[PDB]
Amino acid sequence: SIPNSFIIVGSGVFGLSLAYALSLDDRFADKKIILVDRWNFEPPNATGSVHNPAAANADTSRVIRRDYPHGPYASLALEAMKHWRGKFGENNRYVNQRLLFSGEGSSLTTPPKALETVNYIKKAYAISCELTPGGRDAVQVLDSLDEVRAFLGNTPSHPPHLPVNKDPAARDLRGYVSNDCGWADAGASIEWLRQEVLRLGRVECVVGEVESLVYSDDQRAVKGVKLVDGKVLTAELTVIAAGARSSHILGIPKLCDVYSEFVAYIQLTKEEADELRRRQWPILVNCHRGVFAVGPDHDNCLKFGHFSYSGIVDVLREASIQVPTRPDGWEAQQKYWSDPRFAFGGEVKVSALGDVDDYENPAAQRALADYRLFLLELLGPTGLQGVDTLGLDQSDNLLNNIANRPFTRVRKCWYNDTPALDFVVDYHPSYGKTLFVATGGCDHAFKFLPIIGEKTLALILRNRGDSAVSLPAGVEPSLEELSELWRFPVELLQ
Amino acid sequence: SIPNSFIIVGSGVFGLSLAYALSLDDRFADKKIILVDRWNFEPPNATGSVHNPAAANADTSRVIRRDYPHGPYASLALEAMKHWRGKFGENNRYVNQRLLFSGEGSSLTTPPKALETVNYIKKAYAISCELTPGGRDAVQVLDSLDEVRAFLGNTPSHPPHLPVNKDPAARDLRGYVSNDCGWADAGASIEWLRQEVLRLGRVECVVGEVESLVYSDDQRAVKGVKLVDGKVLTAELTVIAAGARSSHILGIPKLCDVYSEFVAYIQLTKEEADELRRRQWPILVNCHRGVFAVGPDHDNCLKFGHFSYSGIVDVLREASIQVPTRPDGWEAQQKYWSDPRFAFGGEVKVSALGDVDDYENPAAQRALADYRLFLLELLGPTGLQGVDTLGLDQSDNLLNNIANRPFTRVRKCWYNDTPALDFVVDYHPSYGKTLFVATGGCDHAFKFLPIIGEKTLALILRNRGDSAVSLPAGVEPSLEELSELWRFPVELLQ
Ligand SMILES: Cc1cc2nc3c(=O)[nH]c(=O)nc-3n(C[C@H](O)[C@H](O)[C@H](O)COP(=O)(O)OP(=O)(O)OC[C@H]3O[C@@H](n4cnc5c(N)ncnc54)[C@H](O)[C@@H]3O)c2cc1C
Ligand SMILES: Cc1cc2nc3c(=O)[nH]c(=O)nc-3n(C[C@H](O)[C@H](O)[C@H](O)COP(=O)(O)OP(=O)(O)OC[C@H]3O[C@@H](n4cnc5c(N)ncnc54)[C@H](O)[C@@H]3O)c2cc1C
Repeated sequence: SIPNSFIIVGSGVFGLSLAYALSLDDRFADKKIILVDRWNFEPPNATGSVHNPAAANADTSRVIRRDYPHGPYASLALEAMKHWRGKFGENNRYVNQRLLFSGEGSSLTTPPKALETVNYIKKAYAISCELTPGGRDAVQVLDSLDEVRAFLGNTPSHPPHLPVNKDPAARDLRGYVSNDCGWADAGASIEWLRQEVLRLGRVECVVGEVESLVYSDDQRAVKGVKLVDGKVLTAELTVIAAGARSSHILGIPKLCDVYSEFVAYIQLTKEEADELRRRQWPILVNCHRGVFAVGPDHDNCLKFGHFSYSGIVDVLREASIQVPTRPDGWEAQQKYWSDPRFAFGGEVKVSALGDVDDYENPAAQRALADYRLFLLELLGPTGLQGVDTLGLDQSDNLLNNIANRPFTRVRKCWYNDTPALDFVVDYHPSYGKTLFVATGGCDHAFKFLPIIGEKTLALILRNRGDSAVSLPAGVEPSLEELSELWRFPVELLQ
Repeated sequence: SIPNSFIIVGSGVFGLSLAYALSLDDRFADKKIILVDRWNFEPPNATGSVHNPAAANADTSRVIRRDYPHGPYASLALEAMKHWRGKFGENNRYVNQRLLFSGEGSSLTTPPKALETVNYIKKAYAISCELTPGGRDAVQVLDSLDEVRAFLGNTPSHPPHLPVNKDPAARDLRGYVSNDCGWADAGASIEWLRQEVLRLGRVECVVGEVESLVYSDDQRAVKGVKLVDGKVLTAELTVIAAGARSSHILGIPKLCDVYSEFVAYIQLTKEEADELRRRQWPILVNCHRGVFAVGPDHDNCLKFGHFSYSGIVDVLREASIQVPTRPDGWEAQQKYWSDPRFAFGGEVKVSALGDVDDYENPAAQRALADYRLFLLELLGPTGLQGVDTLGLDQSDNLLNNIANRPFTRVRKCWYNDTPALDFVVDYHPSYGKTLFVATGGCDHAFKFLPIIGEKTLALILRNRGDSAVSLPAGVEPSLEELSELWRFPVELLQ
């Protein structure tokens, strides 16, 4: 029943993980598998593989955490964590790092009240106590901004003359610590996984850019793909895993909401990065500002990322705040498809005066402002306070210099959001079982790199009519559960 | 009775203004006057004069405002304003610019309540209504941060779901506008005044650094000054007007509190500076953050200065907040005198990563943080608010880019504070009437450049025993009043 030939479009998280899974399944050793990508991962006179700097996985760090709410994504990334702690994370591809999870509102133990961004943490805190051995007694909690600042070796921001508010219903930064978190060098991870796939020798890799799907004369099936250079590749099954370009290739402007975000890096000195690492510097997440910081990484940099648009929706929802649908979203992406710069990420130009020099400069201004406020509130000498906060006797000058340091580099990365934030790993219903879609990674798919190819492979086999494939032993989510969660959205077809 | 020979040490605000006054008084055309300064204002193959980049007057802008509280400094700078609007401000040396005066607390018309930094404004607002024609009806008032932001062509920072607080006793940024304010190009001003003094031909100018005073064998009088190069200059009267170095030259570690401050400049494009000027961009003073902004200036830059240490004392006092005496202040300056970098200002080095590279790097961190917070609160897309402030449909992208732009240059400037913030323009009582001190400019002396030399000259003549000198007509402050206000502090002598 299984397919006899494959074309995988996209050597990213979904596609390259699929190629790897099929390379381990001996039932396909004789079958022809083609993995085509725009980017040449093995250019001439290069040692090993180089990752695609325009892909959404191109980053020296990606955050892997798994205290997400109970569900299928709950059990999926703890399974992935076993690989990040094993062979996938060897040679420093994975790093462990405590994570400080924070927001603004009333005390963390106090029940959720409306209109407080802490409610996103209170949900993550209540669940963290359930999974972590020891329960709520083994989970450290910081219940004020000045506790978070002290936690990093900084001074209090609160003015001296004003008295500390004992009321636990007043507004302040609230936060908890989780130790079973870390980050992976996403680039080096892809490069290693790529070298692995090449060694197993079961997969043919092709440099080329897919321009159209190809159908038969009846248009009841997909034969393969047509490249921009003329070549036409044919196989029994064609898998679209092109990241942010998938809606374009598939011709479905509503399948994903595609939009870019800017990411900032501050370079540290060897001495500074050592100082923070000795302080056990954590990954810092502040959902009230929409900013998180990771590092110091393998380049001795602190990376500052932003909550995506869909991500801020969830935070504000948990606080009983509706936000409108994203401007210029969903089908509006189609007028951009002709631009080769759309869905194309990587380094961003900087002007003489230090501005972002990019055709999407205005989109960058909000992220950069949030990053600087996040920095000053935590690492600056007075938090966000004015002159009534005295104490110029009291400061950590190393943290202050970081908080005033201009961003050293800026990069651009593209999201690929779905309505329910669920992946789409299913068959296009119009063409029987000849065209498979594996995309919609939103803003959280990289962590599942080691296991997503396997789950994707079982979905390819099951929904062909064969129910023999069931997933091993008692691993949850179930294969039947996953086929539901990543069903092809048919609303768009009719 | 008048002196027969002069030595003026310091071609700055006090000294150069004195030389100019004596150059207009015909009673001294035959008398020998010497103005010695470390810096050569007329170097070879240079056209005209160049200002001393290490002096405390070396800046492309200095703020001239005169709605200071009622008193002698009240009537003194309105007199000076007539010259800034006349010959002293010709050839663009003076610029007019509205001024937005602001702080944090309850509504501006509401009476002062304790612990609110607005109280400094409420005093300045209540007095502004007294001098300005029309009274309180002719004075524009902005009573919320979102009114100040709207006043500059920016969006509201307040979140949409939260409702506007109608209570006028809640905390917010409050501010008023004064139109009779501006700024002078301090450097070009000194250079012109210098060329004026040279043309009148009555004053001899000497390049050299004073190392010690010289006394007679009885030490009941001062003969002159000894230079580092050996030269000894003699005159009947020696005038110490060496700015921040005066305590050193005089050997009185307690006479002034000497400390540096860092100043920041963001460069604008021609189009941006034009846009703000078309918007009637004001000088912005926020005493809650201790920051003010001036420009765009003649280089198309925005300059960000900080309230001095003594200046923040006054703001917090008006709010019923005592602050301790400055660390490392007053007599502690003496261990620095041997360093040629002490009391020496000008451009500051920037590291590879963009840090301030200066032996006083830690002192800079507070000012730079305050500057960025001031910028973001007023010009950033969300003020200081987080993600609950939506409205990414709504932004002024030009203001946002400025608020994210790294500081282009940083300079250092030294203050020269007194206990009561009053100048010291009097005779050293120990040496009869042979040694005169004209220093202690604190942080507000530059504006008085056109008239301070005249007032200084009358004080030189009066306190010699001759009461004939009285100051013309009915100009206040009185000469007797000024001799009191700038009396030599004898507490230090006994
Ligand atoms: C700033 C940012 C931060 C993120 N943070 C996190 C995080 O902390 N943790 C986390 O787990 N995830 C995170 N994500 C999400 C994660 O990086 C993505 O979900 C993941 O990269 C999805 O990969 P993909 O396979 O869908 O596409 P990608 O990884 O982008 O790869 C797609 C590949 O398909 C190729 N392709 C595209 N079009 C064509 C064509 N026409 N022909 C041939 N080839 C083509 C591309 O060249 C590319 O190589 C983040 C994403 C961004 C942008
Ligand atoms: C950052 C900053 C912002 C300010 N803001 C304002 C403002 O907005 N408005 C305002 O009105 N004022 C302001 N002030 C204050 C004003 O600039 C000063 O009060 C003014 O410069 C005082 O001048 P002075 O004559 O005392 O000394 P200076 O103007 O510094 O000149 C002193 C001169 O004496 C010379 N000298 C020193 N030692 C010796 C020696 N041993 N031998 C020979 N010569 C010597 C120096 O070389 C120098 O040329 C500010 C000051 C600073 C630093």
